Amino acid sequence: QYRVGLLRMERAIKERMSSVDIDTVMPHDLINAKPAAAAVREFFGSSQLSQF
DNA sequence: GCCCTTAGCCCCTTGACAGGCGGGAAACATCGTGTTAACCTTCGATTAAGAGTCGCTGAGTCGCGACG
Repeated sequence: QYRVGLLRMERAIKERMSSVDIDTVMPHDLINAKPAAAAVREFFGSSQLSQF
């Protein structure tokens, strides 16, 4: 599930890096963190394996 | 024992507030528009390790006969 979240984050970073230039760019400014923690939250929030 | 006189209770008249829903007038936070023009002109899941049956389609096999 973290690999799925990382694939989503990679898609987001690929969609966002085309707009923001890489030369003189603020570090880690295009990498998102919502789908990273959202995947583990769903895994521990309402997953069938983490049900109880 | 009954009638007259006076006191207490009930009722009426006025009223000086108090503020209180509510529209208006105003000061201030919404909600639908625009507008800008420097680069990519196919994104992506999701069953599919049981099970009884409804509704449609399209291939290979035969009859009936005509023309040599």
